Amino acid sequence: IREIEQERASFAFKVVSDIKDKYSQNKKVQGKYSSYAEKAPTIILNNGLGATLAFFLSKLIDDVDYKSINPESFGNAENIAYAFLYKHLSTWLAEGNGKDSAFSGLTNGEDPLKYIMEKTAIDVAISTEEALSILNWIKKFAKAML
Amino acid sequence: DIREIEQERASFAFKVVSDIKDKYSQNKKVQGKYSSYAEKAPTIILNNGLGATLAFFLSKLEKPIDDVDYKSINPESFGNAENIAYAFLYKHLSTWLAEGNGKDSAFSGLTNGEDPLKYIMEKTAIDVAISTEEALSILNWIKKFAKAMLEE
Amino acid sequence: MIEVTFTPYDVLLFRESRPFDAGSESVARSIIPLPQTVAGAIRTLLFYKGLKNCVGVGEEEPEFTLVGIAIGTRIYPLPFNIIKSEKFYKVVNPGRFLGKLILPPKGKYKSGYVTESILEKYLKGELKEVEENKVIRIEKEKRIGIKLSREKKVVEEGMLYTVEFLRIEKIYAWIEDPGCGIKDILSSYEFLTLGGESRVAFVEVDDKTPDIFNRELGSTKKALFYFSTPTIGKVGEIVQELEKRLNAKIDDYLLVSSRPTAISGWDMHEKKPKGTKFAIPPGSVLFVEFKEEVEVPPYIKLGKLKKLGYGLALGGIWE
Amino acid sequence: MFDMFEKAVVFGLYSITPVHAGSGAELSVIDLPIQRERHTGFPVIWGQSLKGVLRSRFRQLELDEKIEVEQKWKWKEKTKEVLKEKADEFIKKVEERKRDPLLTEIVFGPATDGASEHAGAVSVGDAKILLFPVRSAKGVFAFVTSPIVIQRLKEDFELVSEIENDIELKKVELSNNETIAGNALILNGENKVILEDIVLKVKSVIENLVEVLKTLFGDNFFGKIKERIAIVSDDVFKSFTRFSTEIVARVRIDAEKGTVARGGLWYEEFLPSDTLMYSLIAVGSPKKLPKEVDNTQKIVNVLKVTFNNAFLQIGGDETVGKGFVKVRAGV
Amino acid sequence: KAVVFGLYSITPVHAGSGAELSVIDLPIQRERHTGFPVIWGQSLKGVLRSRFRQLELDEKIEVSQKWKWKEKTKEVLKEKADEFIKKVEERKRDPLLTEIVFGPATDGASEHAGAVSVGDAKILLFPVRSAKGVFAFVTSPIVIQRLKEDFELVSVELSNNETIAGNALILNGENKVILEDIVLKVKSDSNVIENLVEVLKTLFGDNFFGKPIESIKERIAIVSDDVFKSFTRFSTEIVARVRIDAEKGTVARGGLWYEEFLPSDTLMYSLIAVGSPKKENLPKEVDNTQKIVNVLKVTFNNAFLQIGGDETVGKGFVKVRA
Ligand SMILES: [Mg+2]
Repeated sequence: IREIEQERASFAFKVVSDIKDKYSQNKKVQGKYSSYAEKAPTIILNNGLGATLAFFLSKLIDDVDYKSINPESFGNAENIAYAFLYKHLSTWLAEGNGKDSAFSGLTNGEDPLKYIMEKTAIDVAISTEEALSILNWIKKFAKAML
Repeated sequence: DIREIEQERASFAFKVVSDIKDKYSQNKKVQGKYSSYAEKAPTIILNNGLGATLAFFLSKLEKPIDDVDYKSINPESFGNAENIAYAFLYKHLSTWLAEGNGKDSAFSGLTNGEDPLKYIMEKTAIDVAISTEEALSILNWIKKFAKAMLEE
Repeated sequence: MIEVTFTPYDVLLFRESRPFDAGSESVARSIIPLPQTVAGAIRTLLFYKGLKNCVGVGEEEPEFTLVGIAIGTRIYPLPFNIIKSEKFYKVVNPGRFLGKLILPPKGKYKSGYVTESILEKYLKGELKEVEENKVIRIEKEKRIGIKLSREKKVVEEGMLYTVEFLRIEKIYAWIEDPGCGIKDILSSYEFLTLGGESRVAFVEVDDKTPDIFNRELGSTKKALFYFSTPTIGKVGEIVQELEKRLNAKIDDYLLVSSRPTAISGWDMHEKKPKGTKFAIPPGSVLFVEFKEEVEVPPYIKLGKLKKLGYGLALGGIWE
Repeated sequence: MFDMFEKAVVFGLYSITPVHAGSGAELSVIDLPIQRERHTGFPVIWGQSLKGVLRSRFRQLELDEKIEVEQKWKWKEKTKEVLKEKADEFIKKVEERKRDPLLTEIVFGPATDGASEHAGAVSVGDAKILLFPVRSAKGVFAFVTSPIVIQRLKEDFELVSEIENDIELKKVELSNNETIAGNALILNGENKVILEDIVLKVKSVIENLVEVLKTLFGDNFFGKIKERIAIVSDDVFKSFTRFSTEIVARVRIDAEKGTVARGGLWYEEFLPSDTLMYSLIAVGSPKKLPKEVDNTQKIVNVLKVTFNNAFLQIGGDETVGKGFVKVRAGV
Repeated sequence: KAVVFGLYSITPVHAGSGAELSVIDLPIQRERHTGFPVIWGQSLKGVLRSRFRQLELDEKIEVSQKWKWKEKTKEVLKEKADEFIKKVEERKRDPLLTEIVFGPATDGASEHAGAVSVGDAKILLFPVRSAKGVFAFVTSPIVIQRLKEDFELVSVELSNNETIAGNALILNGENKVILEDIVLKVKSDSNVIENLVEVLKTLFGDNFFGKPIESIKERIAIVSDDVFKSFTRFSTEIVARVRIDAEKGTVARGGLWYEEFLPSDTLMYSLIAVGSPKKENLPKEVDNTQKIVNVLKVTFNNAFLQIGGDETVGKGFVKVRA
């Protein structure tokens, strides 16, 4: 339960750094990502993980595939920040830090939203807790870097 | 290891919305109408009731609101985009209340296969209340996937 | 030779010589086990088994001979001519000045333990240094206890105490039995009390001579003697004893050592402390240049109280 | 074989308002979670939380001479009867809140100043969940429990049995999609129950459990249930206790601007009302003594009379109407 | 001879260690070398001695007759019996059998030693929250190896991502176990869990402290040494406690601290090494090791004890199998 925290922190630092790198001169994008990262756990708490992912989906389709998302191809800061947070959260649940690391995800590459629709209630609960935990780490680095 | 109804709701909602997008990929009107009607439906239910909502859809198809089984309704047999969409929405909603997401799923409906509107006009107020809440819950998920997938 | 293996159930206390009475001086710090403590544990078992002939009740020594002891995880204290330099412990060989063997200045000694294999290479003169990670320290475990009132469940006045235990995996003891039947009696026991605070160690016994006692070092003038257990007696008498037992005179010798080992103990027969004796500490090395070539023995017993496990020296060579 | 105690009393606790037995702030979406047993995830109230509540109430009652022993308990008089000479100085300590009144210190132990004098006579056990309220499609809500909870209740009865030396005082298996439930919860013509977001199949135990509840808390249930009792599997029950608690957003409003102030938005968890918990209260021989309370039985009697049918407040947020429970103390 | 004491916690346990290095104000006792939770031999012995002493004074000790310690004291110490009994009432000494078994009270320490050596209670099964089956009884290869060594003398390979677990912990078809918030993949294994249960049955009997040992088998999870150590160090209860200034109704000055607890549903074992009773002129029914062992078993088997601190706030209660 300690090594998993380090893995989360490593991922969180990486994705926030990518945000700050690509949009260094764009404070609006950085600020939007930060706000959404803070609001995200709340949306999950009050609506569940499934609905939250669906809510992100509406901010972007043919199929539910986080891989196919391209955050940089959007017009405004709101959609760019949403697409990034959505992909980050989905990537973590599906891939972790890669298959060369301790944590390689929970869903084995499957999109978390479709995963929720197919697997058991237990599978959904662990995905919910894990989602809250990674967002909690993203919030830390967001406040300190963005 | 059991599943929660929410999982079945999301699953069913994705399936019926994908079914429309598949059968009418070139028809943005049908997709746009369905999304509008899915969005409108919960508000009608809260103000006028579930029974009046199901009957409201059937009246759009000019079907006798008293002598129609949901299974007999085939959305792919209508001309205008409006009636196609209404038929789909009525079908999807009724199927959910009648059969859920399947007999071996974590939710197999509330009306035990009986037509929901006939069920409403035959059962007690408490039965209708339970079905009404469930109708709102499945429509919430239909709206979610319609908003993201269906185009205008 | 019989090999006894003690496996501590949990912790061990080999208390230093200092007052440790409830309601007064209340701190017990463990030292590295002295061989007489191990001898005492064995003698006490025989004392209770009814073999009071081999015990030596009220005597300094028993009838049998404890060859020596060693702790294990088998490890030995760093020879005192091994000096830490950065991240390495370097072996420092004897020099000569004014016709006298000396140890050249190369830094201060730092305490620690090495495996039996590292010691073997040292004794063969093939060891140059040891990486600091291969130098072991003995783990201590500090416990703080109290005494409660019988009824009120609160601490009685002044009844708090501290013990610094050792966390040791194994203690090995080697015994030469002149026919007392120690191997059979030890086999009948699963455990025994060893050291203080009524701690016990499991007992295994095997009829075997450890390989380190069977080494062939060859013949040379330049022998060294690593003391694996404390050695009691004047250096002059020990060197003279060495000359007699190997039938060879010595041109010069150098004792590389440290703080003398203070040895007293508790006399269970008379129920009072034993008299204080002073010993050459384990890890000390006696470098010897014999007048003629000698066959360096794998081990040799020197000094006083041999039967209590003292004076176990391991043979070696230097250049 | 539990000879350190001589008698025991079960403290039944029924919440009539939401309860926040807190564990402190966390860096999490739920800023202020309730107390939980970590390896089961079950909500608890630690014995030290409950003891502090019981002590404070008992103390105030003794200071106001409302304590009944055998007539009224005059602690100053009994103090003079026990401490004799140095009784006056002790009473002065109490009025200065340095020490606590005699019976209070006998039962719960001395105030922090006299901690080293003697230990408390009673052991206040952690409160554990017995019935947890869960919304139901039919019957509004259900009193939900599980085999592992029923088992822990039986084991606690074994504790009481060992303590009171009463051997006379001393099987539920369910699939995850199954339940044993009262008639009020069962959907019309389906043989199914819907609790929260889970459909459960009705299985053909409750009557016996109620009889047990009738033993500890009397013929009446806290002045009020079998029709809404639902027994579910251990893991389903566990998920309910962890995800069906009240989670509430609270704010601090700037009194001048009418808007949320900085550092004025947090989420707080509450154990729902209509939750049944219980704590085992073990009583040993007093370690400090007047004849009225010189042994275990007399101390038990005082405890029973003092707290049975009483109302207590446990946890924080008392000022916003949280933590109010009704107590039943039976042997 | 020796007696193995199995200890099963039914409430959280705080065996206090002042010397333990921790960020917690009041941490529990732990082993130096392994970092595992432990109950010191001296803590356990104190608990055992206090219980035994109370029973002796209350004439509840059985040796198959009622032990009358004052009668036995007179037929043992003879002319010195009356002054000894006086010391016992004066709490300067303990009753006869108590001092035979555990040694004299400190005043009479030098007279003779205690017959028993009370060993540390070592951890065996540590409860960890499981997504399936509520919680798992978790152990490790190093623990099993220690148990086997202690038992054999008194008479497994896992990666950090793997677990050998019983069926009740395993997600259907996924071959996974979820302990708290981490996922371990199930390693196929045939007899290791079964072997462990057999060892437990050989030491404590068919009933596992009030339940069939076969039920426990389905909820045992064997994890790697590093993972087990992690759980025993970071999954113990860390609880904030306060003191309220009732004058103000707020937390008093210096009235906040943190305390660690070993959870309930923890299994530990202590080897009680029994030597010959060392007091002079012993009564016949307790004059050797076997007789001391027998009294120990009857007195503590199926007993309930309180270990550690926080007794009055309901902590430290364990079931005993001897
Ligand atoms: Mg001692």
